[PDB]
Amino acid sequence: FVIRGDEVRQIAPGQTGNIADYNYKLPDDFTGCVIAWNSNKLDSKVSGN
Amino acid sequence: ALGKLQDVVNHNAQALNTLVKQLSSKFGAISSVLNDIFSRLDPPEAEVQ
Repeated sequence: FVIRGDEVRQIAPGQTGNIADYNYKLPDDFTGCVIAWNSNKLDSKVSGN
Repeated sequence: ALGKLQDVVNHNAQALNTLVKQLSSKFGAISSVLNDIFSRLDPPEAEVQ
């Protein structure tokens, strides 16, 4: 998926906030990896996406 | 005269009191209340506590 830069820290077990609570929740005993990289060159519109 | 019989009761009562008193110790943690630890902190280090 695609999220904002400030909210990337909400993608972690036990976290709380707008994204973690209402959009995407991770289990407490989660195992795996999360990869996030900036994509300002592909998902940005001057008019606005 | 009856110190021999009194000592058993005193020893047992004091040992039980010590066991009860041991319950209210932080024991190296931030707080000695389990549910306070749960409510005040995220699961990651709440598990350590």
